Order: sequence, then C-alpha cells, then structure tokens
Amino acid sequence: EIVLTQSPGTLSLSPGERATLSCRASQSVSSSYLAWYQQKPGQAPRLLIYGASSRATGIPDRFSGSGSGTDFTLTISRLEPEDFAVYYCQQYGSSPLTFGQGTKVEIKRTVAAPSVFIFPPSDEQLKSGTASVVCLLNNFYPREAKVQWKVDNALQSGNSQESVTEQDSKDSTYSLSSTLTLSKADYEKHKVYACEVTHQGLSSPVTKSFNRGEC
Amino acid sequence: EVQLLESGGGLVQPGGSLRLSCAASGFTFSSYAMSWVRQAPGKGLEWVSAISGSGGSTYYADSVKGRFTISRDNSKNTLYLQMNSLRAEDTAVYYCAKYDGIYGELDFWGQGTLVTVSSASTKGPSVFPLAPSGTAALGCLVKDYFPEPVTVSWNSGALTSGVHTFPAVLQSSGLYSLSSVVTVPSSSLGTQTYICNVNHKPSNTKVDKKVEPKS
Ligand SMILES: [Cl-]
Repeated sequence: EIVLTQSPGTLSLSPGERATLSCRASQSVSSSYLAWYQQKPGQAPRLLIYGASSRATGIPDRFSGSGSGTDFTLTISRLEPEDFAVYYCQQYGSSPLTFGQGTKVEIKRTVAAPSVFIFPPSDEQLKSGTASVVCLLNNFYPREAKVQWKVDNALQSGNSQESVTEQDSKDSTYSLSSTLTLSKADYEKHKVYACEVTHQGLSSPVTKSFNRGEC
Repeated sequence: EVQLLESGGGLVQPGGSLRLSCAASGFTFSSYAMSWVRQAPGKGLEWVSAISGSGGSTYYADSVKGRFTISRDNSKNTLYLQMNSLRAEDTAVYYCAKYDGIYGELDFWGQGTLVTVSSASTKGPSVFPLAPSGTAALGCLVKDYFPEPVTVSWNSGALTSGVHTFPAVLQSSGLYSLSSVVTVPSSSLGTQTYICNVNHKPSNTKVDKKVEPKS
C-alpha cells in the first residue's frame, strides 16, 4: 500500500500566521487523488481539499492545496483560532485508500511555567493494598515537560504513567497528570514522596514533596 | 443537513461478534457508496470496508477479510458492519463515511463509535480523593475501570472553571485510570464544598465524592 509521511509532526504557530504542511508519498499518487482532512479532539474528520487542490464546498479561501506525484502541500494562508487541529492527508488513487499519520497545528504562545502539586494516596485506597501518588503540572507551555519520581531520594522507574490534556481553549496551556503506583507494603517502607518537574519556564527543577504519615 | 449517526458499539469478547449501524439522513442515501474507517486508540486512520450505492459491490481491507461484512438497507437509510471473529486488534473508534459521488473521495464522516475487544469484564471505578494541603489544587482519582468511558463533573456542573479532566491511561492490568483536578482559591477551602460527580455507564456506577482537606 502507499505510505504517506507527513511533516512536521507538530507545528506551533500564532493566529494570523501562515501554515505549510507537507505530505510525502512512497509512490506516485495517481491523478492527484489526494485529500486533506481536519480533525479536532473527539470529533469526526472534516474534508478540506479533494483532488490535491480543489476546496470542498463550504471551505474558506484561506485553505489551499497543491502538488503532484509524491510531494503534496496544504497551505493555510492566515490561521484563524478554529484552524488549530490535526490535519491528515489521504490518497485514494490506488486502493486501499491510506492516510498519513497527521500533523498537529498548535497555538504558539509565551512560555508559561507549570504550577506543581503533589497528592498523597487516600486512606480509603490504602485499605485495598495499593497506593497511588499523583503529581499535577497545571497550565504550562510549551507541551514538553519532564517528571521524575523520588522515594526517599531513590529515582523511580517502570511504575508511573502520564497523560496530558488538549491545549486549553482560553489560555493555550497544557496540563499533565503523573501517577506513581506502589503496593501499600512498599509505600509503607518509605517516608519522603517527591515529584521533580523540569520545564522551559523554570530556571531550575521544581520539587514538591510530602512525608508519609504527617498532617 | 447531511448526518450519519452511528450505533452498536461497546465492549465485546475476542471471537465474539458485533454489528454496527450507521443511520443516514439529509441526502439520497441509495445514490452514494459508503465506507467504514477505524482509528485504533492514539493511532492513525485505517480504511476497513466499502459498499456501492446499490450494495452490489463490496470491498475489504486484508486485515478484516472473511470476518467483517458490509451491507446496507436502502429502504431504511442504514449502513451496517457485521463484525464476526473479533480480535483485540479490532479495538478502535469506527467511523462510517460517505463517498463523493462525482470526485471519489470520502466527503462526510459520522462522529464515530468505540468498539473495545477484550476478555476482561466490565468494572466500575473506585473514586479516591486528591486532597488539598493563593491557589489550591484538588481532585478525584478515578481508578481501575473498564471499558471507556467515564464522565466527571464538579458540583453537579456548577464548577467548570479551572477544571482539568485528564485522558485515561490504560494500566498493565488492562483497566483504565484517570484524574480530574480543579484549582480554586485556597481561602475557599474551609467554607466551599467540592464534590466530584463520576459516572461509568457500562457498569452503572455513579459516585459523588466530596473532597476535603485531610488532618
Ligand atoms: Cl455508487
């Protein structure tokens, strides 16, 4: 099947700026049968461009497409707030039809440091034989941040998971939740539970901690 | 207006069978070829199957051939996907989509329905407090549920500002877990009541958890 590689993976831009997205095919696309779709989180894809360059009905002037053979381009001349989304290219000239992995167009704003909070496991959970420790990084930009867990100065590995929210519609920030999962027996063996945050908006790492069994 | 409304998704067993439906309105359904397209969690879009307007011609991706059957009932304006011999790898959001009658590309997509294939049972979440210790942060840990989704609201929808409900993570146990957090004035902690309202419809779990400072 034809493989479509999109670049870049992510584009950080401001409203009003120009966006150029690339879609490169592993084989020549037949008859310029290449489409571009917009997708917002939790929503269905929306057709923007068919036939490499033809705007679908209802699609604003600012969107255009060009290209042939193996190299294709989506252009948004002047980004509106609603244009920030994921964009897929798709070839349908040679079956099966196939999609690129998508380019995300994100709002670029000023660097904002995360507000960091640490949460101890509740007494209720500890009854079940498991302890979950949570670290919140609130309202930061850009998206990349690093979270290290430390249990009495011992670095943790293989026992945490993270998830990040979608870019906030009001302030354009991200938030991250990290969860450290320990058996109660292991949790009870130690005192200091610490979350160390590294981010561009911080001059040096930010540690939040608590001691097990102290109000 | 054109609409495609999907139903019939949910949690099903490996080797099991499930039928998806797509109800079409706002256009002459019988005049257009129709498609199913899938998006596995966190990944790309994959075309599954297609059917001509009359239903006389059907097409399948290799990964579903001999297991899935596409069909339509033009007198009911309904498109079907009969999924037999299901595998874990069939787990995806499934979209029905309409083909452009003139230009050949997919031009309208339904919102999508989640299909989860797993041997694991439905399981309601335990809801644990994330206790608060300028600005204070508090929340609820929604732990060990299956399948997706859950919904979380704060104070029956009265509290929405500063709320971050995180995408769930899939744990190695095969169960999901998410946090929902909110940042509030730390002076309000003593007077203001904070309750998280958690719904897991697949297990009929409803939990209202009051989140209080712990001493
Ligand atoms: Cl047809």
